[PDB]
Amino acid sequence: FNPLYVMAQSGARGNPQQIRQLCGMRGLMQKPSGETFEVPVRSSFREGLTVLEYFISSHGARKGGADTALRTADSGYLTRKLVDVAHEIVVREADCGTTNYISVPLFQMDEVTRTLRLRKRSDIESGLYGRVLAREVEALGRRLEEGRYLSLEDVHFLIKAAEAGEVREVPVRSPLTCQTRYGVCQKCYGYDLSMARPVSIGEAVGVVAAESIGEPGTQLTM
Amino acid sequence: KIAQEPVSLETPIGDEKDSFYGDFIPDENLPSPVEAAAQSLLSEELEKALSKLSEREAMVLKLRKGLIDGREHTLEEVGAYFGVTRERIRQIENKALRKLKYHESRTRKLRDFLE
Amino acid sequence: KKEVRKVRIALASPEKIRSWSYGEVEKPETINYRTLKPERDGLFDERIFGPIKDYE
Amino acid sequence: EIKRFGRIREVIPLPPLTEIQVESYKKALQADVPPEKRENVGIQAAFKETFPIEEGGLVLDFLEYRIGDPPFSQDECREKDLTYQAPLYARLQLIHKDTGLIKEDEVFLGHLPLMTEDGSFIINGADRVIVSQIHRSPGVYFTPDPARPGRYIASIIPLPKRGPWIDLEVEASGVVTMKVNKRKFPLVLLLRVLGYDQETLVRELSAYGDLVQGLLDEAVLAMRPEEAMVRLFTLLRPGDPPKKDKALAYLFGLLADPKRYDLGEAGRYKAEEKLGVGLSGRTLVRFEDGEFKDEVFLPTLRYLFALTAGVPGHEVDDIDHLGNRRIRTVGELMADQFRVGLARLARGVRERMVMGSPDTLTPAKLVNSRPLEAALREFFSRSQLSQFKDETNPLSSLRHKRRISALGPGGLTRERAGFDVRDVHRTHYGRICPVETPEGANIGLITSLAAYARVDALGFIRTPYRRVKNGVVTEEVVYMTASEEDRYTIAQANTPLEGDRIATDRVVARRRGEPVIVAPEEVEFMDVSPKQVFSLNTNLIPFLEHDDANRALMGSNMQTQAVPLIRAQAPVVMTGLEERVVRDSLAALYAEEDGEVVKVDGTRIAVRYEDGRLVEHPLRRYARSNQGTAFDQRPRVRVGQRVKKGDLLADGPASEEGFLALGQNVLVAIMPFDGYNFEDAIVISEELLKRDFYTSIHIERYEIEARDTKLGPERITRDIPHLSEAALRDLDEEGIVRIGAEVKPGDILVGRTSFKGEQEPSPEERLLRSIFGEKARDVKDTSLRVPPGEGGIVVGRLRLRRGDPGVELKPGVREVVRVFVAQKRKLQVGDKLANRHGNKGVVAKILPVEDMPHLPDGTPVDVILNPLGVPSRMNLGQILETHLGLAGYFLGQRYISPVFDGATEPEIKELLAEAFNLYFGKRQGEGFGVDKREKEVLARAEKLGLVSPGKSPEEQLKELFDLGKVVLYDGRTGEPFEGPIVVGQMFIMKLYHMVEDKMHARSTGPYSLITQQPLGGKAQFGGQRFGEMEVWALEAYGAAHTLQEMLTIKSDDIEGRNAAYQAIIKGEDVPEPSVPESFRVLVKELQALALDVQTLDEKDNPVDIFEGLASK
Amino acid sequence: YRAQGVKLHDKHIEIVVRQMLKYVEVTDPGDSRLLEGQVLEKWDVEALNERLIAEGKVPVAWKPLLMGVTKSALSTKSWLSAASFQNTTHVLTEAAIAGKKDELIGLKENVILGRLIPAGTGSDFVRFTQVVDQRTLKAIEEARKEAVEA
Amino acid sequence: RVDYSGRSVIVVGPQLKLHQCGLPKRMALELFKPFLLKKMEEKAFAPNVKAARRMLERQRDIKDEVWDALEEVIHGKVVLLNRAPTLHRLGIQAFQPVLVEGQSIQLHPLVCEAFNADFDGDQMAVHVPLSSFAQAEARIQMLSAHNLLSPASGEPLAKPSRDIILGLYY
Amino acid sequence: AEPGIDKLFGMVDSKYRLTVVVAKRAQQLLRHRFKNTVLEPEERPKMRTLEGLYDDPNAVTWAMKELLTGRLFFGENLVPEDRLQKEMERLYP
Amino acid sequence: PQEKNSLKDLVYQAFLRLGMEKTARLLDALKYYGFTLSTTSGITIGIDDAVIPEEK
Amino acid sequence: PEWMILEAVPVLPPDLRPMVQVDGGRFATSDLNDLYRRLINRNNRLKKLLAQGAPEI
Ligand SMILES: [Mg+2]
Ligand SMILES: [Zn+2]
Repeated sequence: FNPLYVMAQSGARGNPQQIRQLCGMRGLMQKPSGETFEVPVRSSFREGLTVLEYFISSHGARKGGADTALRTADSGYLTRKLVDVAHEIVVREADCGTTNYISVPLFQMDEVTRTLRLRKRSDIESGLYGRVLAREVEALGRRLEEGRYLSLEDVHFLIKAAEAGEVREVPVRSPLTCQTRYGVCQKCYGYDLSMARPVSIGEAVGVVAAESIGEPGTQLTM
Repeated sequence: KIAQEPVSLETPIGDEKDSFYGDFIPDENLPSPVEAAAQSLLSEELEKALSKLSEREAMVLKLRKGLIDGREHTLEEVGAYFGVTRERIRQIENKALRKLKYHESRTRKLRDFLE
Repeated sequence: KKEVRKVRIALASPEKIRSWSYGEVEKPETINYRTLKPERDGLFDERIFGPIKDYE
Repeated sequence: EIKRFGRIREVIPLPPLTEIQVESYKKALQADVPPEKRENVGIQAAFKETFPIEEGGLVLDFLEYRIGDPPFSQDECREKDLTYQAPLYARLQLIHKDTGLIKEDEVFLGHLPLMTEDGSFIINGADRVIVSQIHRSPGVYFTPDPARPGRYIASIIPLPKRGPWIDLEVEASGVVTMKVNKRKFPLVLLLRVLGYDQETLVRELSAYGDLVQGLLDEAVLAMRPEEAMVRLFTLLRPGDPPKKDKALAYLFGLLADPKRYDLGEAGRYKAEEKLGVGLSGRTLVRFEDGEFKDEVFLPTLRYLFALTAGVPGHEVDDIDHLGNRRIRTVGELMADQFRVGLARLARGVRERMVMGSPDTLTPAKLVNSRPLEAALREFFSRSQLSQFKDETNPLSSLRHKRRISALGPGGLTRERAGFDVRDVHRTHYGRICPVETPEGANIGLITSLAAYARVDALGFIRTPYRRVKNGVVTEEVVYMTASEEDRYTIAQANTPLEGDRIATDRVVARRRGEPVIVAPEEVEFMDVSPKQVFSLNTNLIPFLEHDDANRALMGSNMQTQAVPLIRAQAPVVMTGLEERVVRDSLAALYAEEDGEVVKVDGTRIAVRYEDGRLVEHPLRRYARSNQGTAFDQRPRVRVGQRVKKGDLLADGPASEEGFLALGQNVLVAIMPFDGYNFEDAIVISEELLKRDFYTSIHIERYEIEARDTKLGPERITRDIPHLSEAALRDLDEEGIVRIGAEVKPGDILVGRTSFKGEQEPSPEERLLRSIFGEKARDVKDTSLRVPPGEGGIVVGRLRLRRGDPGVELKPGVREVVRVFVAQKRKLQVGDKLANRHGNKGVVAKILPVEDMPHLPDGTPVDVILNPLGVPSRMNLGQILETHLGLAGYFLGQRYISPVFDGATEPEIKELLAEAFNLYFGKRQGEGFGVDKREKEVLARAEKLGLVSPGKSPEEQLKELFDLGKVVLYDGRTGEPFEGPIVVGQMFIMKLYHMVEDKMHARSTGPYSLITQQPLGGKAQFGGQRFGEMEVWALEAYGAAHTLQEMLTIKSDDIEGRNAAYQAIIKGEDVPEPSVPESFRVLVKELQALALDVQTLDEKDNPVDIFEGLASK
Repeated sequence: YRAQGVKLHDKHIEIVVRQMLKYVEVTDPGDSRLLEGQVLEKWDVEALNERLIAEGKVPVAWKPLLMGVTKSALSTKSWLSAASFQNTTHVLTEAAIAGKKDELIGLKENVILGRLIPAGTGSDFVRFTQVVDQRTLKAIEEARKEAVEA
Repeated sequence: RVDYSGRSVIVVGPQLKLHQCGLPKRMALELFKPFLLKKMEEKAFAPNVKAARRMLERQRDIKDEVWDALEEVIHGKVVLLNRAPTLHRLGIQAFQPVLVEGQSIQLHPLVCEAFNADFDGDQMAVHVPLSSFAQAEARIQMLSAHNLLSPASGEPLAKPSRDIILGLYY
Repeated sequence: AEPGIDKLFGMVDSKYRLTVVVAKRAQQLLRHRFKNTVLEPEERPKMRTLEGLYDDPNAVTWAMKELLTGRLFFGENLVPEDRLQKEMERLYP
Repeated sequence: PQEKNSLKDLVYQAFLRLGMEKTARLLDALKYYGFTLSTTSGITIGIDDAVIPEEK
Repeated sequence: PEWMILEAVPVLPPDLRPMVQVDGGRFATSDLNDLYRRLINRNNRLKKLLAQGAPEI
């Protein structure tokens, strides 16, 4: 029931390596030249760092601050560009009317370990969710028909099926496969995900999507 | 003063690289929207408070303010337009005017615009 | 008078440019040092570029 | 009372931290130094170098320069909007090479700004600051080729603007093509005029091998020194003819000329001891009787080719190495502009000679003022390192003038920053603060000078290290440079210092900055104090070693954002520095000797000094500062007593009792109070407003000149044509407002009145005038009102009439006025506030003293901050700051905990054990006992483990007490809290940004003259920007018309924005827009490039963009 | 993204790429007015070929063209987009020379054009929507019989 | 830049619903001047437009008469509140104007996350959707209470904040 | 959380279609000063004010609650735009 | 114990099995309640809450 | 294509880059103004040289 523990453990504030440098040790620091140092920093922030540990830390710390703070601007370089190429993308035809489509695996081969395992939950959700079926599906009794709108439930159903080895490929409607001129279509796109329902026809889907990809931009340093 | 040349609108203001000189200048050339309505208001409110004037002392009260053809019409000509004399129109304006002053001081509808 | 759904852009010709113009400004004098009013040929000229005061 | 801690006693105190500004500027002044013994460096270098000015000719030489007496004191300037500058006279002699006319005359230069005591200058009444510039020290250097790893490219470089770049690159052509001033050419082309032919080219080169081939060339070496002197000159200058005498002059002036090439004394020094040579002047070569001998190029070239070989000792140099990087100081900077700005007059001298009356012209007609004067003022105003002084508080100016700017005209930019000049070199240490830097995109650019760090005339920042021998503390304090430091073994201030010797075998040490636990005896140096490892503000944070550097940075910078309070109070937990802070900042007035306070007089504090003389120091009580927070000297000295020399007399704005007092120590409960303190938010008790805590006063400047237009001038009076009765209230004589009058936003200050531009009133308006009868008078109202949101009271009444003594106004302007307006502001809702540990926040509402999580003693908490931004920001210092506060408030004694050396867990634990042990006395003694609610909480803890079971509540509440926590009730309910909540005194501060100012909203205001868009900032009174990101955000949702209004109706569109006000005023719906008017601009704009702007409609047809306008 | 912990959805990313490769290169123009090595959007070539098959002519042969997002945005049919984008100098020339007609196909072009955006509520799909209350609705429901007999 | 708009710092909304935002009095006044000018036209007190205009535009003398009158045009229509940068479309959400004291601006703590907000002194701006059409847009697809799911995930946005989580968990 | 939201969105297909309907109707409610509406004095928007509790003048809300009944008709190509302004701006002043 | 994730799943499942306004109110309920729920406990952070493992 | 070589000069309207005074007594001008100025100066002096019969250089 400790406040610090529960704090991050519940999902409020804090992360594991962050707690480590509080109740534990702060961990060996890195040199700005890029080669990590050869001496640890031991004592936690609660214990307090000696002048050395603190300076030696300040190296890669004040370094990192500059890393993130620098990439902040780079986010614009990404976003703006993505905007200028997505502006002309809107959902016009409800029906694009193409037999074209693409399939995604529910398993990603672990390199050098071979043996295709499975994509973690969020991963499958990362493009099966809110989709629209391209073709018939048969597994474990009840079969999906042509056209159904995949929901967070349907996705899990696909997982269950995949484990049964009855399904691997997932035929869906992609923006690529869409014949909607200067934009996409209902089927080819999907749920409005902010409404968890089919995207409103006339929506800024591409244009919105740009923002969707751009927002995470300042958050990837590594 | 004369000697001193003009000033480039691209001259940076402050110490930061954003601010421009020209972007710091207002536009009073065109009447502001607040003035669009302020003026269009008086142009009407003076039309309704005018109708309480005789068919002569009104249509004539406009000709002396450049309200009619936009150019001002002197007393001499107004008296020629109504068939009256360079004297009659003169008193007409006086009385017609203050006769409106009573309606103004009693309705407070136009009592603003005193700048 | 007509819904504008289209806007093109292209090159212009010396003639078309002559048409766009209301006159040929010559003198470098922006405005007088005294009257600060548009010079005869001044860049800011009020003679062929239209009045600074509405209808006046 | 007070209590100190730690066993690390600073041996040597902190040097005058304001000297890096003052002293360094003093060298370049030499005001007292006679015009003989002047050091020739700095200001006398501008004369030494730019003289004699020659042309049967003229030999005009330099003699002296008279140090001017300030015309107007630093005060007069600040109130006259004039620069604090003094006429610098100059004495010289004009002679002729033939006539022998020795004609001498004392000419005059211009006016040079003078520095104050603190280290800031005065520019047009606004005080500014000259920061420091950083770059690799001049000299020679060697680094691997950025285009190839297999070799090593070297280079040479003097002081900026005092000489051109130098580098000898090795192209992939196998030859060696040196590149200087952006162009390539083989080394032979140099050696030609250097006195080294084909023979001398192979003499010592064979000690290399493959390096003897890349140099030798027959197509060149057949050309002796004056023979090919012109050859390289042709490639150098495509314009001027390849004359044999032009290459005798130009190229010469670029090398052997110490006046056009100033190779900094450091460069002439540092480079001298590496390469193994004797270079005399600041030159490269020597103009020795005709051809040009070599003092530099060969001795560096052998090193360049030595490293690329692998021979021991010749190696790459560290570019970021502090020992290789000098600092441009105030005098060293100002002098830089004095010289070039003097040469700009040197040519103006040589030109005014070749004509007129060559017989005898006094140098008075020859010399000029403007070419020098304006050249200096240029740097003293529009340069980078000349920035607006920070007076937001006393510490502001201190740190501000103590910062190091990597920027400036002179060697870096926002582009080549990537890591190198951003990151922190291993040797930073006791030179520059590894943390305190702008948190913005400028990180690692503007740093701050370390405590004991000093910058000598050589630019090599040096750090104190207490010398030690045989493991014994020596009283010999060495200022060892960032260079030498990379040689010896430096111990640490936290080393086992006992009985003036080393205790434990394993001692803290390092070489070049690499941690090593080595034997005691071998310790040649040590760290004087941990304080030097950081900057000023950095060392103002207690238990800072517990706070992650990240937020600690903000904690250090925000020290400046903080604002003084009339009633403010020094932190009950200090580091033992803040004392001197107020002294060295010169923000406090002490006694020059041992005085005797005679008459306090909150204006004039007199102290009859022991020296028998009677001296008094007037007080600055309540006077405007560069931002809002005034300066105050609160007399703390009784109307008589004998003071001590150096003892304080009158306080300062952030200075309480000679201590740095930013905010006021306040008890804070760490807990989620109704989600009000959620996510670095703040909560405050009304009880603070009662005692007027964190409340300040802000003065502002309001000026207006009586404009003299073409239509004719005007005046500031009380008369106004349409003005009403009351609106004239405090105008009493000349149209000014009396002192101490409240001006709510919307009121006025002065009386400006000018003839309106005469224009016939609109017809409706003409009749409107006739009806009522107030005529349209010649003159219309002008007078300057007060800004929307700065309600003050008038204090400074400053009038300046044209035609008065010591006032020169603008050319053709009448009387002006600058009125001061001051206002008291209590802590408002949403005002920025932070602790010393770098935890930002805005006051979220307030809270009735009635409802408060008080304690058994009936003392309600005054703030209550949520424990959210503690773990993520790792601010564990604030935890101790408040933890001590618990015992602090109870025992009434303050603390001193130096950074990294201070009170620890056992110590604090004891202070809290005593705190509780005494607290119980005011309970059981006062006739009370253990409360039931207390039992509730105690039991809960006994279940959680916070209090060991089997122990009575007396022991449990005690253990919970030393934990920093206690039993808190709820002033809203009265029931206690399930868990305990830490509390106690903490140092916090109300930051600069206050909603009282920033917050703004407009309806329909002015617009940019160009396009009908509004105006950014609350200043010009305009709306915010909807820039492209916002537009896209709208496109996302799919709100069309919302975007329409943005692009047209609610922004720019001509008839649209008006039709809007029309509709809304008439209670209806606004029509859909048409012409954005900005776009209309774009049309003709493109047309100016002969771009036919063809607008089509619904089917490929003409459209008239500009309604009936340009249709000709 | 999944590495850094971003729950981002495939659709978006897909649209992007769709824009990247949506252009093709002209190879053996066949019977068309095109030239070997010219470039244009997938829909254009697809259309012209679809028509060519009916006209009897041989379809235009081609090969996929994968370019960068920037380059794509600068090659888009709408000249306005690239005009407001960047490298403005080069863009305007290329447009003006051939006299490029922007129909405001995209939104940003309309943004600058200060007109009703073809997307959102402004979408030509719903912007023509009508609204009537019962009373007035059945008021106008009768009027069509006032023009048939008269 | 636009007309009818402004900015200020931010303050948490512990009593505030998803569709709510604290809007300062003195702010909302000059923000809604064109509207209130009509609601004052209708509701007696000053005879006409200019009357009310100069009436309130002068001094600080705002009587309760104009307070309630202002609230009459406030209820219903909701104003858009934005926080820079505009990265996620959620960086702009529509909320119901709530006349409140003080200077700073309130807001729902759950949506602040989508705005990348924290109360360090952050400054948010505000605009007003004038035309009925646009206003409608503001209250429906543009409204905050409406879009609760992240368009880049499908997962919620207005999900419990760092604090609330700690409470419910506890 | 405008009442009937779920039902509102659920009525039409897209979001925009709905917004457009609410828009045009809300405007129509203003052009006729509320004497058009298909609702009843109990159903009409109610704004509670200290002075008196009147009908909420907000057009938007008017249209909002208006569609919830369904008495209103919509969709493209409904009736000729011509006679739609002859029998609309006539029946009400 | 209902922590972040569980709450998340609750929000989704609700918004899908219920509707916009309904779940809108639901959220605010957990907000207003959670704030006070946390308030009563208060759960402060002391230096002694940072306790170091004996295995260090 | 010959249009690329232009005889006329499309001169932008005056009010699009004006010169207007501000408070304090001094005026302010756009950059494009002085640019256009240098343009006509050379343009006129050229004519002056032409009819003059000045040499090729
Ligand atoms: Mg912030
Ligand atoms: Zn499709």
